[PDB]
Amino acid sequence: PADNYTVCEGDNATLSCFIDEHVTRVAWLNRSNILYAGNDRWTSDPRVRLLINTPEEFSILITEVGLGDEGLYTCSFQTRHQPYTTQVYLIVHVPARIVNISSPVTVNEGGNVNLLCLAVGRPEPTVTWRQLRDGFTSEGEILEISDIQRGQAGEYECVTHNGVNSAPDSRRVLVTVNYPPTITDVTSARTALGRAALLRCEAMAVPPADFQWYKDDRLLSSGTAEGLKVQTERTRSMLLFANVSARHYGNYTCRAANRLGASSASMRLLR
Amino acid sequence: PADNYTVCEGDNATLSCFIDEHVTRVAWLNRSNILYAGNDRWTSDPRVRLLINTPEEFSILITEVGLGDEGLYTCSFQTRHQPYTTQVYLIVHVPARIVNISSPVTVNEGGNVNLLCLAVGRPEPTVTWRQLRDGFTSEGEILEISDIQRGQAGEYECVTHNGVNSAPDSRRVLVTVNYPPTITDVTSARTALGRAALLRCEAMAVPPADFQWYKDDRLLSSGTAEGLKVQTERTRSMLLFANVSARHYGNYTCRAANRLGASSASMRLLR
Ligand SMILES: *[C@@H]1O[C@H](CO)[C@@H](O[C@@H]2O[C@H](CO)[C@@H](O)[C@H](O)[C@H]2NC(C)=O)[C@H](O)[C@H]1NC(C)=O
Ligand SMILES: *[C@@H]1O[C@H](CO)[C@@H](O)[C@H](O)[C@H]1NC(C)=O
Ligand SMILES: *[C@@H]1O[C@H](CO)[C@@H](O)[C@H](O)[C@H]1NC(C)=O
Ligand SMILES: *[C@@H]1O[C@H](CO)[C@@H](O)[C@H](O)[C@H]1NC(C)=O
Ligand SMILES: *[C@@H]1O[C@H](CO)[C@@H](O)[C@H](O)[C@H]1NC(C)=O
Ligand SMILES: *[C@@H]1O[C@H](CO)[C@@H](O)[C@H](O)[C@H]1NC(C)=O
Ligand SMILES: *[C@@H]1O[C@H](CO)[C@@H](O)[C@H](O)[C@H]1NC(C)=O
Ligand SMILES: *[C@@H]1O[C@H](CO)[C@@H](O)[C@H](O)[C@H]1NC(C)=O
Repeated sequence: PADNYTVCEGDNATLSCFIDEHVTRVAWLNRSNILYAGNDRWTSDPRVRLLINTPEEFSILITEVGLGDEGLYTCSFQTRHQPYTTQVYLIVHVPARIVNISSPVTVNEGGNVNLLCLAVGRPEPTVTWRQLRDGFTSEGEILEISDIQRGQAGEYECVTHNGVNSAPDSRRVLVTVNYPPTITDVTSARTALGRAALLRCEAMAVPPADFQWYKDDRLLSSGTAEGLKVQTERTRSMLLFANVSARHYGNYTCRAANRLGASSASMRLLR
Repeated sequence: PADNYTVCEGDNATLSCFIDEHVTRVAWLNRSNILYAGNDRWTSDPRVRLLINTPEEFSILITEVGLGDEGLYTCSFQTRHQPYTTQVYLIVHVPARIVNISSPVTVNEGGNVNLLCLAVGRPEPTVTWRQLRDGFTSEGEILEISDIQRGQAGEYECVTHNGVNSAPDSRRVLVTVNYPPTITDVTSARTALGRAALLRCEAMAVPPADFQWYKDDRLLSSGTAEGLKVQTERTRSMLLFANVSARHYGNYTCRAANRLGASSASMRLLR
């Protein structure tokens, strides 16, 4: 004979106590504490309000329910002959929400990464991790990634839910792995005299590779002297040749290096 | 936080609740049922009466406490600011008392006797048997005596207690062993003529042995004829001879007999 009255936190709880005509006295109680005895306010809490005092039902109201309001409320009333009690157990449901999540982390390829997602809620919320680029789901507060590769990098989303009608409140974290440059594309030019030409290197790196060009032994300085100018991009570096020059012909090597490694390839310029 | 108020069954229980001046409301509660709210009677039981309504203490009384009154009584009261509770747990003690005990028993020596002492009480009382004359104790509701002897006869006391502040209510039973008479002492007289003499026998028996005197063949009748008079006691019987007589000289036999046996010894009267 213990009924369950579950409410979502912050809402209004209404406690009705239905009685017959022949009731001598009636009151609602907080655990063992009296709130209202008939028209008598016992509780000094301004949230406890009296809704209905009909000789057929005796109903009160609790405004702004908190976690401290969880308890056993009884409605002890009396007839001319025998006493009575009808009890109701108040349960507060806190909707699930993420309270702490890992900061945007950066690691080197082949590293070991641990992501934590702390979420609170009544009942116990279910924390679930997810990778945006690739669909992988792990039902756990923490997620570890051992010897991560470049493709596994991206945004990692945490979602939590306690099954309530409330929204899950998912949040995302971006993981960026560092990898050394590997030269994917190399172009060589063998052009005739009079026409412009260009050499290029494609090496993708994080942090973006610092590209170095080498003419045989020496390296280029991107100066107007010798009529050469290099254009640097995040994933490429084009070596541009204005007009032509007799000396410009020869072996060339580019070098792409970041903090994690280096790479180099040799291309030529012929006629 | 929880006090114990143990009462013996049938007495008066009084529940005081001491409060300061700044109390908006006050009430006593039996479990979750309101008994008295201020000056307002909630309980329909005429045994609950309100003794004191001082703004300093709020005390009620329960007349004729029963086992059904055992419970947790709380005093929920209110100040202008916060509620309060001071609780009291009612405990009923049934005092130990003997309801059945053995009647005064009689047995023959070497017999087997069983004495039972049935005692009631909550909690379960501890029954202990005891021998009054000689210190012997048996911690058991029943006491058995194998091959009962003469010295073991006497009063056997039963005592029971439940540890309460109540009295032990001890009772006694008398055990009387019957034993046949065994003649312990016999005296013969060899007196001269003119002087008085006496014969006696000592045989203790229960029930007291009926002593018989025999002069040679015949038996004495304690008559003034022949000048003889016998004095019989519980443990002895003296055969008294006043002055002398020629016929008085000769063999004599005494006999002590009860319900369990007889005994006889031969003494003489010489010159
Ligand atoms: C019954 O009344 C007591 C009064 O102390 C409540 O206890 C406090 O309630 C408030 C608000 O809910 C909390 O902030 C406090 O932490 C609680 N404890 C104390 C020591 O003040 C109790 O919650 C009430 N019970 C119900 C079911 O309403
Ligand atoms: C009330 O809630 C408790 C705790 O979840 C549960 O054990 C019980 O079965 C519930 N009763 C009802 C009637 O829902
Ligand atoms: C709760 O009651 C207050 C008081 O009337 C009202 O303003 C509020 O809108 C109510 N909220 C809900 C969710 O019932
Ligand atoms: C390229 O050739 C044009 C035409 O002959 C000339 O005007 C210009 O100066 C040359 N520039 C370079 C960098 O050689
Ligand atoms: C330059 O390239 C040519 C042709 O590929 C090669 O023969 C020569 O060894 C390279 N190096 C130098 C310094 O000329
Ligand atoms: C009441 O009795 C229990 C049981 O022994 C004890 O733990 C508690 O301290 C007692 N309370 C008081 C106020 O004596
Ligand atoms: C106990 O309660 C009875 C109830 O009738 C009352 O008459 C009596 O005065 C009370 N006090 C004592 C000491 O018996
Ligand atoms: C107290 O409550 C119990 C249980 O409901 C009930 O049996 C008893 O009669 C009530 N009154 C007293 C004085 O114990």
